[PDB]
Amino acid sequence: AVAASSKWLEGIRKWYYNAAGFNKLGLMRDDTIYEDDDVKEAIRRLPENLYNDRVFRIKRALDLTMRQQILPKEQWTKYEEDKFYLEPYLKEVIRERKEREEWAKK
Amino acid sequence: PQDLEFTRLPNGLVIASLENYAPASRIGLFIKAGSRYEDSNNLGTSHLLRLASSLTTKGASSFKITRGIEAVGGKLSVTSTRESMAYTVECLRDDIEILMEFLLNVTAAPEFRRWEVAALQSQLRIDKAVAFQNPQAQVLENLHAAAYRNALANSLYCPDYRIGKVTPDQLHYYVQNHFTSARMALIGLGVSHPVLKQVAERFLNMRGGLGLSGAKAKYRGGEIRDQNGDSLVHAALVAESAATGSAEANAFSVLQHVLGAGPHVKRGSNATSSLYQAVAKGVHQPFDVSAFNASYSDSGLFGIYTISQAASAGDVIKSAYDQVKAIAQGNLSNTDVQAAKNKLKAGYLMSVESSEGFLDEVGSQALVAGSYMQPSTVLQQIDSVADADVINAAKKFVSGRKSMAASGNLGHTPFVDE
Amino acid sequence: LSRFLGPRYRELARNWIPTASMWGAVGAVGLVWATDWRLILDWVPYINGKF
Amino acid sequence: SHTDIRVPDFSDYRRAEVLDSTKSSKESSDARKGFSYLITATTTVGVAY
Amino acid sequence: MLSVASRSGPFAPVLSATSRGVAGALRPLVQAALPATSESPVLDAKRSFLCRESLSG
Amino acid sequence: TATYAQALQSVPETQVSQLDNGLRVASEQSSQPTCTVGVWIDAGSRYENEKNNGAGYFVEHLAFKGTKNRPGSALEKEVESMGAHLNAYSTREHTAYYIKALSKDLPKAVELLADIVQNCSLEDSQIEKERDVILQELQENDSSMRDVVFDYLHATAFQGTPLAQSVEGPSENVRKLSRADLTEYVSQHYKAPRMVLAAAGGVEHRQLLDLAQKHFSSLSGTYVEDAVPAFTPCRFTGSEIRHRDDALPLAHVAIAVEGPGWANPDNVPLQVANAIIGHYDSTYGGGTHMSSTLASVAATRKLCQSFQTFNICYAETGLLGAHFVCDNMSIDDMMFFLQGQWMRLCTSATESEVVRGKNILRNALVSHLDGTTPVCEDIGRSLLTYGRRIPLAEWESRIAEVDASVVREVCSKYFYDQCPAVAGLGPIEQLPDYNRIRSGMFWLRF
Repeated sequence: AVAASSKWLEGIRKWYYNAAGFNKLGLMRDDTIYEDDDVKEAIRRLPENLYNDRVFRIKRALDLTMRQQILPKEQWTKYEEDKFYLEPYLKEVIRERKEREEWAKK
Repeated sequence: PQDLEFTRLPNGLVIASLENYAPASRIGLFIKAGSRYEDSNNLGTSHLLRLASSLTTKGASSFKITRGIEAVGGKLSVTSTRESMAYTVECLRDDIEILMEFLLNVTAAPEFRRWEVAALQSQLRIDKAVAFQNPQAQVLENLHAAAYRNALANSLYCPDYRIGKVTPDQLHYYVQNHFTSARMALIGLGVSHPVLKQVAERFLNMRGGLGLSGAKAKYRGGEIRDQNGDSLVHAALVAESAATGSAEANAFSVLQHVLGAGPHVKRGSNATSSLYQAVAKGVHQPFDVSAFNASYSDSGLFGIYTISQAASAGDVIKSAYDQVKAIAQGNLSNTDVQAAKNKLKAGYLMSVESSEGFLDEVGSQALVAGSYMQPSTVLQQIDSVADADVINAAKKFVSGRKSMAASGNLGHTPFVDE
Repeated sequence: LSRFLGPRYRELARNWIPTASMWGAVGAVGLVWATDWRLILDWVPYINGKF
Repeated sequence: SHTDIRVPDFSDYRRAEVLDSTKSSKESSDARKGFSYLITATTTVGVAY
Repeated sequence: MLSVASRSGPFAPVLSATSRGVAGALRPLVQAALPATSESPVLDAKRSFLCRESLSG
Repeated sequence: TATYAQALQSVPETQVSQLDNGLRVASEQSSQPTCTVGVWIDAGSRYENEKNNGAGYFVEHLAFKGTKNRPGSALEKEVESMGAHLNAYSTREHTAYYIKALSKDLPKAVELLADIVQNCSLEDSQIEKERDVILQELQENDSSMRDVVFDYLHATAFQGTPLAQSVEGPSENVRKLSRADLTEYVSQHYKAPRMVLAAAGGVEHRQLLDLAQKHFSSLSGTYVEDAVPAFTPCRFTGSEIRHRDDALPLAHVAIAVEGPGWANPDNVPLQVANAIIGHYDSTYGGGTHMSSTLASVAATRKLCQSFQTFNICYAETGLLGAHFVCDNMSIDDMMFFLQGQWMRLCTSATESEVVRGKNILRNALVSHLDGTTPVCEDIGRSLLTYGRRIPLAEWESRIAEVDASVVREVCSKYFYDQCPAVAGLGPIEQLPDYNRIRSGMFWLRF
C-alpha cells in the first residue's frame, strides 16, 4: 500500500506473469489453483457457462503438454485480460468455514 | 385486561399487541399471499417460498438462523392458506428481541442463491408425498379445480411437471409484488406496543403500497373423477354460497351445524346430526358424512362430504342430498336451530383459548376487515340469524349449479348430472 | 497461526492429561520386558527376573 | 394381533439372584455381573506367559 | 370477518424448522374411525404425527 | 414489561381440598368463559392379572353408552345440545374422563361426570356389541408400526411382571370377558381415595367444592372389602425381540436402559441430556445445520426418516432410550452413531451443550401448559404421582442447578456398563448382534 511504488511493483507483477508460463498454454490464473476442499466447493457453485469454459481450457493445456508444445504467441492469455472468475465464490466458502469454527469454540 | 391495542401506520401496516404476563411470547406476521395470486407460468412458487425460511438472508446466514434460534430453544414456522401466509416466532419472554430480528430478515430481505434453491427442489417431492398419504388432501385439491376456472383452483402444492423448474428469479418477483406493507399485519402476544412499532419502521424502505391485484374468481361447474386402488370412496358435492363477512355467511354457518359438522363424544353415534341419522337409516355398513363449509374473500363453497365403501357409495350420496332438500322446503324446528347456535358459539370460544388460536384469529381479522371485534360482538351476530334465513340458504344450495370430486373405486359412484 | 486455536482444543486435552500418562508411562512399562532395561530393573527390589 | 405376543419363560437359565420377578434388581445387578468377569481378568494375567 | 379455520373445512399446510409438517384441520375427521377398519398405511417417507407438538415437557 | 422470573411469580396457584371420602378436589382459576373438568383415577393394566387383562379398556368403551338415570343416547344429546365435548383415555397407570364446556355450564358438567363413574349401566346387549368393535380396533393397531414396537419394548423389558402387559389385552380375553368381571373391576378400582376431581379455566374453588359434596359424597370412602394392593415392584431385564418381515418398506427399532421413577430427583438432569441428543424428521427445514450431532449426520448422509428420545416414568422404574425409522441398509450405521452419543455424554460433556439443553427444557414446560385442557390434565395427574402440583417456579430452580459435571455423573450411572432392552420390526437383517450391541455400551479409550 505504497503510493511511490505504485507503478514499480506493477512492473514486477507483470514480469512474474510472463516468467510463469500458464499463459503460453492458454490458461487463466484460477485454472492453476490447487484443489483442496474449499476450492472443490467453489467449483460446484459456478454457473454452467463458466464451468464449461474452464473444463475445455484445462483439457487443451493437458494435450499441449503431452506433445511438449505451446500455442502461437497471438493466442497467449494477456495480463490485463485475465478474469478472476473463481475468487468471489472462494471468499464466500472460506467465510462460512470460519463462522462454523468460531461457533465450535464459543 | 389490556384487551388489544390496534394501530394503522401511514404506509398501511396493521400492528396489534396484547400484553400478557405469561412467561412465553409470540410474534406473527400475516401477509396477503399464497396460491391464489400465481398464474399459469409460475405455478408452485408459493409452495417453494413456504419451504425456504431457513435460507441465507442479507443479515444472517443459513447457519446463524438455525444455530441462533436453537440456542435459546425457540421455534420458527410458516402456515399458508389459499389467501394468506403467516410467519410465526415463539420463545421465552427474555429472548424475544433477537428472534424478532431473525423474522424480519426472512420476510423483508431474502437472498435466493442458485445452489441453495437448487438443493431445495427435492424437498417439494418429499413434502407433497407426505401430505398425500391422507386421501382428504387430494380430494380437496381436485374440488377447487373442479369449482373454479382461476384464482382459487390453484393447488397448495407444486405440480409434478414443475418440480425442478422453480427459478430464483421467480421467487424474487413473487416477494417483490406480494410482500408489501399495505398487505401485511404484525401481531404480538407478550410484547408491549412501543416495541413492535420501532420493529415495524425497519421494513418500510421498499414495499410501500399495494403490489398486484389478483383476478376475481369465476365459478365453473366441473367434475373430476380419480380412479385408484384405495379401499374407500371419498366424495364431495358443493355449490357456490357467500363471501366472508356478510349476513348470508352467518346463515350458512348455522346451517352447517344443523346438518352436522363433526363429533362431540368419543366413539359416539352422532345423535343430533340430521345428516348422519338420515344416511344410517338405509345403510348398515361403515360410513362417515359431514357438512363442508369454505368461505373466502369474494366467494365460498358449501356442501356435503361422504366416506363410504365402493358398492354403497351411490346410496350414501343420494340419501344425504335428500335430507338437505327437506330443510329447503320448510321442515325446520326452532329447537334444532337453537341447539345449532350453541355448538357454533361454544366452538368459537374454544378455538381462541390457546396462544396459537388467539394469534391466528387476530391476524385474519386484520387482513380481511382491518379491525378487531370482541367475541361478545361475534356472539350477538350469531343470535340475530333467523329461521327464515337458514331455510333460504338451503334453497340456494338445492337450486345452484353443482361441482363434484371423487376418488377410489368409482364403479358405483353417480355422475354429477345424474 | 489460528490453525488449532481455541479454548475447546485444550479442554478435551484437560480431561485427558490424567489418562495421558497412559501415553508416556505405558511406554515406560511397555519397555520393561520387551527390552531388558538393565539399570531400571532395580527400580524395584522385586524383579530378580533372570536367575 | 401383536398383543398375543409375549416372551416365553426363561427361569431355567437365569442367575440365582434374578429368579424373583417382584424385586426390582437394584443391588442384585452390580453384585451379579461379576461371575464370568475376573475369569476374563485373571485370563490376561495368565497370558503373561 | 374471520379465519378459514373458524368456518371449518378448507385446509392449510405448515412447515417448521424443528417440527414436522402438518396438513389441514378437519381432514382426519372422526367417526369414520369408530366404524370398523380405518387403517393408516405404512409409509415410505413416514413421519411422526404427534410430532412433539403436544409434549408434557 | 416484566421478566421471565417475575412472570413465574404471577402464575395463579392451585387450591386443593379433600372430602370425608378421601376424594381430592383441585382447581386453577384464570378469567375465561370456557373450562375443562374431569376425573383422574389410579387404575390401569398394571393392576390386572392374566385373567382380566382387557378389563379396564373394555370399561372405557361403555362409559358413554348410558347410565341408570340417562339411558342410551340421552347422555349424548345432553352434551351436544350445549356445545360440549367428552373424551377419555387409558394408560398402564391412569384413566381419565373429562368435559370441555362453557364456564356457566359447570353445575351440569359435574353432575354428568359423577353419574358416569358411579352408575354406569354395563348392560348385556351393549357388551356383545362392543366385542366386535374392540376386535376390529386390534386389527387396525397392527398396521401402526410405532405402536407395535413400543408394545414389544415393554414385553421384553418387564417379562414376567404386570408391567409387560398391554392396555388392550390379548384377543382371547376380549372374546371371554363377562359382565361379572367388569362389575368386579369397577367396585375394586373406582374408589374415592384413588380419584381426583380437577378443573381449570373460569372456575371458583368454593363452587366446585360444594358441587362435589352433593354429587360425590355417596362414594364409599372406606376400605370395605379390603383391596388395597400390595405394590410389588417390577424388575428390568436386558433382552431382545426380533420380528423379521422383509415385505415391509421401512424398519422400526427401539432401545432403552432402565430409568428412574416419578419422584426420583435424577429425572430433571436426565431430560436435559435427552434434549442434547434431540429429535429429527426429514420434513425439517434445518437439516445439516442443526445443533444436535445425530440430527446433522442423518440429514447429510440421508440415514433415516426420523428419530426421537424418550423418558417414560412409572412409580418405581422406567425406560430411558431412543426410537428410529430407516431403510434396510442403514440400521448398523444409525446404531453406531446413537451409541457414540451416549458415551460422549458419560464423559466429555461440555458446558455450552448443557446451556442449550436447559433452554430447551424450559421452553417445553411452558409450551405444554397452554389452554384449559393441558392445564387440567397436569393437575389431575400430578396429584396421583407426586401428591401435589409442582409449580413452575420450583421447576426452574431445579433446572438452574444442573451443570456439566452433574450431567456426566447421572449419565454414567444409568447408561455405561448396562444391558439394554431392544425391539425390532422388519426388514432387520442388518440389525447388529446383541453381543455387538452390549459391547457398544462400554468405550475403548476412556
